[PDB]
Amino acid sequence: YPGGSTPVSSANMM
Amino acid sequence: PTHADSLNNLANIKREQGNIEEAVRLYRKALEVFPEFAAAHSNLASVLQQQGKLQEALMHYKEAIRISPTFADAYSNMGNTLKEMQDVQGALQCYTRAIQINPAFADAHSNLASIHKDSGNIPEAIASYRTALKLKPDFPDAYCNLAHCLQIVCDWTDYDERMKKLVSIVADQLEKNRLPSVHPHHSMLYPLSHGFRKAIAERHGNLCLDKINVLHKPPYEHPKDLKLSDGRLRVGYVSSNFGNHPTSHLMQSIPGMHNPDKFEVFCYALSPDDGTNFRVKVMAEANHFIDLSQIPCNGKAADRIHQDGIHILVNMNGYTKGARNELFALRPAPIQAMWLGYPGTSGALFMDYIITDQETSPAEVAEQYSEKLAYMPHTFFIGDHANMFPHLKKKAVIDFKHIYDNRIVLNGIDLKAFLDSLPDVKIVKNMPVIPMNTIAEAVIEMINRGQIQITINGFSISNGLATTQINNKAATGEEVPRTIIVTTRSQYGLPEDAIVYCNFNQLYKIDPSTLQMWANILKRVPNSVLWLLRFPAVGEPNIQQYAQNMGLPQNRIIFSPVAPKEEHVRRGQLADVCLDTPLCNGHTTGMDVLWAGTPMVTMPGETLASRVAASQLTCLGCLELIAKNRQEYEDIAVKLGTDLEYLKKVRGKVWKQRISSPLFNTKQYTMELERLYLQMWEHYAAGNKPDHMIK
Ligand SMILES: O=c1ccn([C@@H]2O[C@H](COP(=O)(O)OP(=O)(O)O)[C@@H](O)[C@H]2O)c(=O)[nH]1
Ligand SMILES: *[C@@H]1O[C@H](CO)[C@@H](O)[C@H](O)[C@H]1NC(C)=O
Repeated sequence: YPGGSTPVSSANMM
Repeated sequence: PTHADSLNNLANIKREQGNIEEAVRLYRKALEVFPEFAAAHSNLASVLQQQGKLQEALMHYKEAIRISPTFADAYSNMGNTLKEMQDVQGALQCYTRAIQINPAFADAHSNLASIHKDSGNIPEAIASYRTALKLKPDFPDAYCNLAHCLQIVCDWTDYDERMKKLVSIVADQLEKNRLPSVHPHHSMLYPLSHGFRKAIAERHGNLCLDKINVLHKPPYEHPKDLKLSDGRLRVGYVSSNFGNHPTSHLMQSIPGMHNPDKFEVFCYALSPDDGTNFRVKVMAEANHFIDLSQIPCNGKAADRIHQDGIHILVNMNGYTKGARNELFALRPAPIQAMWLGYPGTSGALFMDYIITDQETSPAEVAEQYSEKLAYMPHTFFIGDHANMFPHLKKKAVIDFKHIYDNRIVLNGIDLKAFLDSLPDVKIVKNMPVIPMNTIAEAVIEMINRGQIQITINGFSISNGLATTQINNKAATGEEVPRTIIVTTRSQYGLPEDAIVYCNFNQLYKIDPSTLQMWANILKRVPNSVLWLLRFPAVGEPNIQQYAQNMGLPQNRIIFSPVAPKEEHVRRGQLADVCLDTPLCNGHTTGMDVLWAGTPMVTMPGETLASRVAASQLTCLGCLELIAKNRQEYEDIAVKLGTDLEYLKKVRGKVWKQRISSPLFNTKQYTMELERLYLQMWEHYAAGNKPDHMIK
C-alpha cells in the first residue's frame, strides 16, 4: 500500500 | 596464446559434456598460460555463476571487462550476476554500460527492462522490452516478459494476436527442447493447453534436478516406520513466506494446532526473520523451527531435513519468489507434497502429491497435474481470518436517514459494550442499528474532517482510514485492533444509493472478456458501480479507456488505493457483491472478501487457479453463486444487484456461514490435514507408490 508494502504471490527468478 | 586458445577450447568441450569442474580446471589452466585472456575469464565467470559461486564469478567478470573495454556481453552477464546477488544498482550500471558500448545489444536492453519491471517501473520496462524486440524481432524472453508487463497494467492492445504468439513461442521451445520463456506461474494467464502448462513446469523442475545432480549425492535412506519418532509423524513445512506474506495470513495457526501426540511439526524457513508477529507465532508454536536462510547450500540444507527424520515434506512455494525446490529434488523425505502456496502443478517427479480438493481439481482434469491428487474433504484453501480479524465477526450500522447494512459500519472487540451505553439502539432480525442522533452526527463529522479518532461515552472511535496512525501492527494484521473502527462508503467515494460490485485483486487477473462481462452487468443494473484497486495505479487509465470504449461513463468505475491488510478486509463490508476474476480467481483475496460477509460470483475454469473461488464457495455452502458460463455469471450478478430481497438472503447466508461452515475453521482444517497425512504415510508404509487419495 502507498506508504508501506503489500506482499503478494509472485514468480521466482529464472 | 595459441596453447591458451586450445585450453579454452577444451574447457568449453568439457563444459558441454557436463564436467563442470574439469572445465573450471582447464579455464584456470588457460589463464595460467595467458593471463590476459578475456574470453577465458568470461567463460569461467559464466560457469562459476551457474554453480552459484557469485562472488567468484564477479572476480572474472571484472577481469574480462578490463582486458576488453568493448566487451559489452561481459558487462551484461556481470549485471546478471549482480542482480542475483541483490545489488540492483550495480546491475543497472552494468546494463547501462553494456548499452552504451553497443546500442544495438538486444539482450542488454531486455535485462535493463527486467530491472525496471522488478523495480515497479512497468512503463520503463515496456519501453526497454520494445527496444530489445526492435533490435532483435525473434526474442522469446523479451516478448514473453513484455507480455506479462502488459498483463500487469491491463494493456490489451492486439491481445488475441499476442496470446496466439505466446502459445506459438512455447510450442516451438518445447518442440526444440528448450526452457520455455513463459514462467510456470504466469502460464495460468495464457490460453495454453494443459499439456503445455505441465510441460513448462516440468522443464523448470528439471532445472532443479540438474543443479542438484552436480552435488553427486546418493539417494537418502528414508524412515520406514514411526518407531524412532515415538509414534509421531514428522511433517516439515518448507516456505520462504514465514512472515508478512499471504502464506502466513492463511496458515499461521496450523502448526500450533497439530496434535502433538501424533505429529511433530518442523518448519523450515527459506527467508530470514522479518521481525513481524507472523514469524514470531510460527517460531513459537511449531515443535521445531529451522532457519534455512542461514544455510545457502542446498546439499547441506537437505542433509539437515533428512537428519530431522521428516516423513512428509511440504512444498509451500512451487515456482514462487524465494523457492528452493532443489531441496525437494534431493528427496530428503519419502513423501513430498505441494500445499497451498502455489496454484499449479510442479510438473516434477520429485513431488509426490498435490493437496487440493474435488471442486478445485476434479478427477477429470487430473492429466493437468504431474502429482497424485490428495483431496481435503471440503476445500484445500484456508485462512487465519478468525484469529487475525475477530473484530469483524460482528458489526453494527448507523442509520443516516430504509436500513442499510453496508453504508456506515462499526466493528470492534468492545462494540457490544459501546452499544449498551447508547439509548434507542434497535436490533434488526441480528444486526444492531444506531439511530440518527447526536452520536451519529459526531461520527460523520469525524469522517468529513479527516479526523483520526473521537471519544464517545469513554469508548475510542477510530477513523478506518487512519489505522496506521493509531496502531500500525493492527493495520497490518499483526495485532487485533483495540478500538472501535468506523467504515463508511463516503471514505472511498462510493454511492450511498447504488449497488457496489467489487474486485480487490491485482489488475493482472483481469482480461478483456472479464471486463466486458462486468460492463454487461453494469449496463443491466443502472444503479451500480464497479469498485477496483490501483493495483498498480498505472493500470487504472487502461481499464477506464476500455470501459469507455464499452460504453460505460467514468462514474461507473471507482478506484481506491491498495490498503493495509486490516483496512482491506474491513472495507469489503461496504460492497454488496464481489465479482471474481475467472482467468485467475481471488485466492487469499477471495477469503478476504468472504470474511467481510460479501457474496462472491465466480465462474470456475479448468486450471487450479481458476477454480479456487468456486471451491471456497462450495465449502461456504453458496452453490447459487457459482456460474457455469459467462451468461450465467452475468445473470447471477444482475439478480443480486436488482432482487434486493434475494441480495439480503444471500448476504445473510454468507455472513452466517463464514462462522458455521468449515471455511475459516483452522482447527477442523488441521485435523483433516492430519487425516490426509496419515493416509499418505500408511500407504507408503505398506510399501506402495503414491496414488490418488480422493475419498
Ligand atoms: O487493498 C489491499 C488489497 C489486497 N491486499 C492483500 O494483498 C495480497 C494480494 O496478493 P495476491 O494477489 O497474491 O492474492 P491472491 O492471489 O492469493 O488472491 C493479499 O494478502 C491481500 O489480502 C491488501 O493487503 N490490501
Ligand atoms: C498467493 O499466495 C497464497 C498463499 O501462499 C496462495 O494461496 C495463492 O494461490 C497465491 N496467488 C497466486 C496468484 O499465486
